[PDB]
Amino acid sequence: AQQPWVEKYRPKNLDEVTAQDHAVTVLKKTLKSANLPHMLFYGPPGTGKTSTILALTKELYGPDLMKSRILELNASDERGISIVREKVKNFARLTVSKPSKHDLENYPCPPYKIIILDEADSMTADAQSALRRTMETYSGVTRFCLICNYVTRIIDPLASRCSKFRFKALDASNAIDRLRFISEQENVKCDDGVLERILDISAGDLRRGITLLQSASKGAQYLGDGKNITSTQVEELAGVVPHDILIEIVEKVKSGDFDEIKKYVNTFMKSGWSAASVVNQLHEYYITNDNFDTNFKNQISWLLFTTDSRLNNGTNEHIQLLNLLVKISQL
Amino acid sequence: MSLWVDKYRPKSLNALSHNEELTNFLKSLSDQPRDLPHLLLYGPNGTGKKTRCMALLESIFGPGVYRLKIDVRQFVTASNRKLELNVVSSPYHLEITPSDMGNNDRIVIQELLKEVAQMHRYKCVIINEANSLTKDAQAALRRTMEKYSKNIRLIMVCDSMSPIIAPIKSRCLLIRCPAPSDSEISTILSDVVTNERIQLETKDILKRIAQASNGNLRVSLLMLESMALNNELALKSSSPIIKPDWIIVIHKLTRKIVKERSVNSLIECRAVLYDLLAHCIPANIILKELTFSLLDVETLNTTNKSSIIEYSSVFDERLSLGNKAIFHLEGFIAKVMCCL
Amino acid sequence: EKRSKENLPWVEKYRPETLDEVYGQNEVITTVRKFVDEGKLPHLLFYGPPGTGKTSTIVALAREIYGKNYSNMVLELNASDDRGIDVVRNQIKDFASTRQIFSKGFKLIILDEADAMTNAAQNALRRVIERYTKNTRFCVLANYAHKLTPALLSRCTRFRFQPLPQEAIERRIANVLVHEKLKLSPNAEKALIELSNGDMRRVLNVLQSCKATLDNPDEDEISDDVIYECCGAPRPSDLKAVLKSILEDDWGTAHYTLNKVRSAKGLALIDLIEGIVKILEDYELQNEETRVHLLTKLADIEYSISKGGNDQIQGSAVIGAIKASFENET
Amino acid sequence: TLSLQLPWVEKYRPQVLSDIVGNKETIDRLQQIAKDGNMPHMIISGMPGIGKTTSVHCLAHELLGRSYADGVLELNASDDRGIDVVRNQIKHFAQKKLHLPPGKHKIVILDEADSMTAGAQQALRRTMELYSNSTRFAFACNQSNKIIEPLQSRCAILRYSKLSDEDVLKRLLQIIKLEDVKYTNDGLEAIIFTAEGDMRQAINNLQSTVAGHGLVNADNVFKIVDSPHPLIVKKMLLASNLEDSIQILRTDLWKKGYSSIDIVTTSFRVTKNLAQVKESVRLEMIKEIGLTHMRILEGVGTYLQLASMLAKIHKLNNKA
Amino acid sequence: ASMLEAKFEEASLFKRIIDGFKDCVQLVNFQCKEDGIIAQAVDDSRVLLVSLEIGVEAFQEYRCDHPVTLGMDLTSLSKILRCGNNTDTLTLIADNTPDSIILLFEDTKKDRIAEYSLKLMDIDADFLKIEELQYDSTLSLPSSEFSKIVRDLSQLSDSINIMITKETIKFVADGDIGSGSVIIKPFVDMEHPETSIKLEMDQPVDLTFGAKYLLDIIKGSSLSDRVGIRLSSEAPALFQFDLKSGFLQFFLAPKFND
Amino acid sequence: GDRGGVGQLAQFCRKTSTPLILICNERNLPKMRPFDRVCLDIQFRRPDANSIKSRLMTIAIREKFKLDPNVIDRLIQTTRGDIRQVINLLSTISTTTKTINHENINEISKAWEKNIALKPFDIAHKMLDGQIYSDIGSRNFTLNDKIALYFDDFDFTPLMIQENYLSTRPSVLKPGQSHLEAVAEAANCISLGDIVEKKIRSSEQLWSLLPLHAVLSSVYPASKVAGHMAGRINFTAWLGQNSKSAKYYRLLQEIHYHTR
DNA sequence: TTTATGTACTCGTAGTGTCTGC
DNA sequence: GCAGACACTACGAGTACATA
Ligand SMILES: Nc1ncnc2c1ncn2[C@@H]1O[C@H](COP(=O)(O)OP(=O)(O)OP(O)(O)=S)[C@@H](O)[C@H]1O
Ligand SMILES: Nc1ncnc2c1ncn2[C@@H]1O[C@H](COP(=O)(O)OP(=O)(O)OP(O)(O)=S)[C@@H](O)[C@H]1O
Ligand SMILES: Nc1ncnc2c1ncn2[C@@H]1O[C@H](COP(=O)(O)OP(=O)(O)OP(O)(O)=S)[C@@H](O)[C@H]1O
Ligand SMILES: Nc1ncnc2c1ncn2[C@@H]1O[C@H](COP(=O)(O)OP(=O)(O)O)[C@@H](O)[C@H]1O
Ligand SMILES: [Mg+2]
Ligand SMILES: [Mg+2]
Ligand SMILES: [Mg+2]
Repeated sequence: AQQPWVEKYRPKNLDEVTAQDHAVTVLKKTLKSANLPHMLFYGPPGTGKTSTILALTKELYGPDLMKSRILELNASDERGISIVREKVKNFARLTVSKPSKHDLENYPCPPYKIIILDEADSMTADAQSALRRTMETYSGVTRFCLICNYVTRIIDPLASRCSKFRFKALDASNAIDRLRFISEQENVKCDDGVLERILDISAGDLRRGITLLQSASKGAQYLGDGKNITSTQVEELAGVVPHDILIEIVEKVKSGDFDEIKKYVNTFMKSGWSAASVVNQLHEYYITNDNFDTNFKNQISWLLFTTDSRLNNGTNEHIQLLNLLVKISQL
Repeated sequence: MSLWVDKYRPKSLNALSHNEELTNFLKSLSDQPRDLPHLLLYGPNGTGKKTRCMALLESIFGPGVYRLKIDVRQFVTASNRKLELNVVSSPYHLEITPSDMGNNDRIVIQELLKEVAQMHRYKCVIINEANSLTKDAQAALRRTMEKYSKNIRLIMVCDSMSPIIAPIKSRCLLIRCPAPSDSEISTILSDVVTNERIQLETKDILKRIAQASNGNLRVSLLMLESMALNNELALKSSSPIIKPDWIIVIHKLTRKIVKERSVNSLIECRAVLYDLLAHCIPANIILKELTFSLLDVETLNTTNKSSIIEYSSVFDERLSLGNKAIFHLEGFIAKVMCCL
Repeated sequence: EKRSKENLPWVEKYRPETLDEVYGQNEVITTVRKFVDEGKLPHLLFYGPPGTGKTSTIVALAREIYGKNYSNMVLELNASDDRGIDVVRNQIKDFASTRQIFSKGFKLIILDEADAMTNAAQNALRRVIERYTKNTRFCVLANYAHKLTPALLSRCTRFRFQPLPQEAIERRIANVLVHEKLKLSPNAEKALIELSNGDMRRVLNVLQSCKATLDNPDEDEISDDVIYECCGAPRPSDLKAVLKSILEDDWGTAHYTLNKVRSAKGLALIDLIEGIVKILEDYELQNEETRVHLLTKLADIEYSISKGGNDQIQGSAVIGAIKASFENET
Repeated sequence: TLSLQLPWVEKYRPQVLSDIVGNKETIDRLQQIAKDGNMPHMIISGMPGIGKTTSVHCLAHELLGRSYADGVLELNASDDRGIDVVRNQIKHFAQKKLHLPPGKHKIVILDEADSMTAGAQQALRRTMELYSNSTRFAFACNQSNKIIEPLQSRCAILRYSKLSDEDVLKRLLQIIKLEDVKYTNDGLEAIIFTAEGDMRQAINNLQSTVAGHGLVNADNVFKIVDSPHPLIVKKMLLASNLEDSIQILRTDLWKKGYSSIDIVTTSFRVTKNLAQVKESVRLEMIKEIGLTHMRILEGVGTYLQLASMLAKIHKLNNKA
Repeated sequence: ASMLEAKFEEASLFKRIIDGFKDCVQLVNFQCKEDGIIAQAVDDSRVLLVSLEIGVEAFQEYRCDHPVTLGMDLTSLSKILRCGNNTDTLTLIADNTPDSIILLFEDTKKDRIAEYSLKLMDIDADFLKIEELQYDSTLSLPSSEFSKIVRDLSQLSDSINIMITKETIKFVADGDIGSGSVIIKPFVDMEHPETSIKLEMDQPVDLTFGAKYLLDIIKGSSLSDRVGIRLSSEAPALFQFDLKSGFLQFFLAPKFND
Repeated sequence: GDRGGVGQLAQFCRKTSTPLILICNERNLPKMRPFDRVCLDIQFRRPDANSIKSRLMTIAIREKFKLDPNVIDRLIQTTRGDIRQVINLLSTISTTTKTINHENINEISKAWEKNIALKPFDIAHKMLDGQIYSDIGSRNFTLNDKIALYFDDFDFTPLMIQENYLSTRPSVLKPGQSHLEAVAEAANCISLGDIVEKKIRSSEQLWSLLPLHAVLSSVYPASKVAGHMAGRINFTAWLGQNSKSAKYYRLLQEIHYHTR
């Protein structure tokens, strides 16, 4: 169609949701009954929380009753204490919509309406406290479904009431079938290890893997040579630092000479590499290597962890990378 | 316009000969406009990311994308605080920047994307300086860009994309734009000087511009214009390198910190820092430049350099987690002078 | 509600409707029963962790005091409802002032989750408590006692709801299986106790999800495999193997073992770290500095994990922290 | 629905100024004002539960035995204490013509005047300055810092103090003589220790213990009311030998269902009010506890954060 | 065919009943059966109760096959009622397991039929029947006089003390700015029987009531021209406003005395 | 404030045909700004002890209560020259004990201390004193007292500490610790308290961290640089430079809108 | 020119409804 | 009867404080 492969290949029913077998099985067995509890979907980005909840919505009701028995609130609309106190409570107090005869024939419409709350971690503490008793009281007629990437932002009473379904990160073992299906359906030729490299580059981020595969396919179409994708092409598109530059970085680090390291870091920052990938590759090169003793790895794990934690909070990549390389050099 | 940086600008992917692989990738994206994912161009500042974005837009939509119209819009915030931000609109796309107050940009980005989302088939949106968005604004932008895809597309421009949150980086196709090499800067400056009229005799001055710019095309062009008007359109092989006044005062502060370590020097440094912050330079770049000027002093020993870079990292984290932007720099300077 | 019961979650399908059915809390329930039977009912203040049974206890108490029409005979004001000082000055005021409309007895006001109120509201409420206490009683439920004005704590009698012990959760589980005609294993029961952490709501949720996991709800039992698969929790054997590999074997083998354990069933790093912390508490450590290093480094690790980031670097940081802390002669 | 007995808090509420036991000089001054009659404007302040509003009510009753229902105005936060209502009601009361005895004046009692708005206090200043030979104000607030400076300028500040254990013991024995109950001296000492100067807390604990068991013994008292969390937190912080503090936490705060936020805030208050250790160590400990408080408030509430806070505190204590 | 079909003659009627207790009650429910559309709701402060019953006589054509519960928000319902003219005829239309009702505003004078739908609500308040039948004093006075008395006594104070004596009805409203005492004696007006006041005294009654809720009671004085107060100690007051087929009786809890 | 009558009073001062007299307390309010020079600036001060002494001698003669000529200085200095509270104090003391001497003067002082909220200069002046952080000073002036001192003016105190935390000659230096090291230690905690202030004033609005901000911004940074001062307390200069920076920003976005 | 939600207060405002008298 | 004149509840906008 006229959509990106991420939106084009979004799962429709709960069967297409690769991996996440526990949550999908629980939801599919709950579909026959009407004992759907308050859910708390959480996990890394791209794992498939929104896809799962949309598939469950389509399966329970059907494309007719979705607009009438589903209320969703994202960060695109305000989610302060007042809106939760008024709009959410008003929707919860309302009686369920009237199913049509066709829906009663074909779909198992339950006697409740689902209130999806995407990015519930971005709510304030007061809004969640207001949501607690609304969730507990009118639960006979409505079901809440919080979706958030961080459980810690959610207060503990909501974590107590809401049944938690952790969404596992998708890797080369869990989501290889989905990428194989996408490649075979879109007629994309690739090597044996291309899809494994794609899933390894992403960290539980199958959407990013789909985008990388689509970009590689677009590049192959532009070249028009009819050649299978190689691992080097996907490596270069993904922003993955080539191994020769990493070897040069390690050689500079081992030799000390702070000024030389500083000049090479300035040139490296000119090259435009993202510091997160560089730190990840430094970890994968240093920890897995067998030329370093226990003390060196013990110190360098903490050094890399501190650099990663500091890079998570914004900051300038140049200074963080330079400091990391200086501390590793002094080891 | 009288400036040579803006009117010497490529208008299409064919005119762009800076990077063959990046241009080939952009052409690959532009071959099929029907299936175009959301873009996010990242890299060092001043390499011409917006030039690539506009060239790609012309390669996709067609001509007229440079016919920018300055449309003004009104916004409603808490209490009586009214903010007026003008949107730099255009046919076939739209440009938006977080030029408003930093704490309240969520509502603006929210209602702009909601309004444009209503009405080839899609209308692109370019967000310049995207690393400056508050984390709540990006969280709001996430679902806004995910829900509407057939109608809106986002080409999100940012340098040093670390402050961008994880989901936004997940749903955005990432494109890397490396900085210009010395040869590329020299070639571009040679093209400019050949098209214009400057009495130039040695190629060494152009390479000195390339070295002094640190891979910054815009700064190199501004330097060329400045000392071209200064030298009466006749560059000299021994022409002194002109630097921005901010660089000069940062270097002066560095020499002051190095040569003397006293509390009176500290209060003078406080006055200078307040002046620089009032001169509208972001505190992150001030700290980076001060740290990189301190490390370039040959008098300092290696242990002092390591301590300086460690404290610089710590106070950069504090600056990213702060709102005063002067307390952290003062603390960093105090720690540096204590180390020295 | 709609379509009666059996379409409700097990969290609220099993709600204590009698003070006898509230397990775990023995001193509190017995003292409250003696209070109401003797006739003296002071201003109650229920404090404890979520899931202990505070609002269940007060609802059962109101039902026992009044009867089947307790819903309109009491004034329950939640944080979901507006509880500004206007509400305190008007609704609480005239509910405490007026006589009962359906009976002759006293008025019970249940300020559920009262910790989420403005200090001005609590200040206005303290005089209402002190004035109409002759024939109207206030009950305050608070998860956090630090959000309450010290005067408001002074007026009310302190009652603490302790975390639920093993026996109460075992008995409630047994009753749930009796009503649901479902079978369980003693090892799975112990796993449920360990996953409870003093929260019966978690146990009910896990039991519902585990029954949903089973292909056949009848002629089947829930072992440890079902519990750990449905909850997505690390098994004790996996945690012990990971800790042994970290403490004994070298970096490459320990890293490979941790990666294999994580990728076998998609184990989250945070749950593995909590299991490691729980196991390391039983360890006897001669050096005090080892304890300090372990606690500080690990705490930084979960803080960074909660802020998000890369999981490989954080796992390597966990391995390095444990090895470096145990390196200084245990 | 069963009836309820009147709680001992107001079943034995004092009605005469000689009944209240506390600051002897303050009560003697109140009795002198009672005998004389010329009551000045007063601002009574002190800790909660130490008998502030009861003294004001008893003084007003003694001064206006026959005209209490007519010439005494009682307002509090439960009333609409705003600029319009304060203006209208207080000006109607201060100009009302009531023929009191020659030494008796109208008394306008404002319970808990700390939470009263600034503009209302500004209006009260002008009202006090106009009408002072007919009406006399009387405030009763927990803290006098909220009241503006001119109001304290035109009033007579009279501060209460926390009762000693002897006075609480005397009142407890008086009530025990009033109503028959079997008690043990250990139980009374436990009740006094739990009260910490709060007489109302002591009365509530005594009533709860009597209703729950019937004998005021140490075990019964400790069953009805637990040990206060500031004391156990202070024991946790002061104790060295990190493992001991860790097990004290895990035994008396975690398994007893105390929230992490409560533990951290109590630790902050204890280390702020601590006096055994020097200033610098208190400042560092506050810094570390505040870092842990920031982590807890951000959402990361676990046992390991509290254990790490204790570990950092102990590393500080052993001077690295 | 819709299972609930209730037709109103002079559609200003239902607007008058709705405005009778729109202010005091925010959430009601209508147990529609074959006998008529009854209702019963309790305020947020649990002080004042509003029972209601509309017989089949008030409806031009009433047909309710099964018992229906219609939990409603009174503000939106009153807004919907205000969306019409008294000349028009109102009709309540509800189907099986209703999600909303259909309100029709039809008139043969000019074809301008307007169809409004109001979303229902799950109040889930089972309440209970009235278990008060014996009262000491049973008095009926004109609604205008009682509303006037309550109006001019609510300004003085917040508590209105209604005292009953041998052929003497006394309202005392002592307050901060003064006092009040309205004494009205029974008399039978032969010329205007609707303006007569009747008294039936068994045991002396001395009850005080809140001013705001009593004003909410008298807000329904436009519904009927006469109100019958039935006071009794240890029993809520019963202010009953008669209708053409049913009644709108209120239950108010007297304030405590100490 | 805005539309609160102050502009109307400014207009009245501009145009009145009758004398206009205003009475207030102090002028450092930002609300009180529009009366900078449009109105006359007569100011009253604390009355001298001699006139008050003569007045109170007359009062003692009239009310036949004993008043020593030497306790009156302490009575005045406790009340900070507030004559009305002085007369009220003598009245309420003479109600039950009309004779005052050296025996009861300490009790009267400790019971009727005025306890004024300190002026923003005075919080910094008291907080930068090295006497309060000594072993004797800590006992007399406890840590809770310092927290209350910060909370007196919690808006301006964190800045007012910062502009002059390095213009003081130190007296609490640890052996072997230089003045610059103490200044760096104070600056580190100023930077740390900046983050707490940002987190307080954010979307979450976690206002229970104010006692943390007290220690992290005023107590600890002043605990390392205490002692006698090089100069008089300097007003918060961050406000004016923040205003100038905001104007420079507005100019830059203005010329950025114009240049496109 | 600063913070940045939620709460409470205060004000003037515009409709809204009820009583007088041309 | 209609148009005003009133008092009335209600809505909008702005200042102020936020831990003892
Ligand atoms: N388990 C899965 N099976 C199949 N496709 C998946 C799965 N998880 C993610 N995807 C793909 O990822 C895209 C949808 O991702 P989402 O469902 O939005 O992930 P997510 O949980 O919403 O992450 P967020 O909300 O952005 S943090 C589609 O292209 C899907 O095909
Ligand atoms: N002692 C108990 N005996 C039986 N079931 C219990 C007990 N405590 C909790 N539960 C269960 O836990 C469910 C929810 O607990 P509630 O008592 O309703 O809430 P809570 O325990 O007060 O926690 P919060 O603070 O209100 S979220 C109840 O519906 C019961 O099924
Ligand atoms: N000195 C006293 N002698 C006898 N009983 C006292 C005394 N002080 C307090 N009480 C008892 O404490 C209760 C009255 O406390 P209150 O005076 O109402 O507390 P308070 O002083 O007003 O403090 P707050 O701010 O209102 S909580 C009654 O039960 C009294 O019997
Ligand atoms: N291929 C190219 N040839 C010549 N000049 C180029 C080329 N690409 C970029 N530039 C220069 O880059 C400048 C624009 O940079 P800009 O887009 O503002 O950088 P940024 O996007 O980082 O702000 C123009 O002045 C233009 O001369
Ligand atoms: Mg999602
Ligand atoms: Mg509860
Ligand atoms: Mg009081």
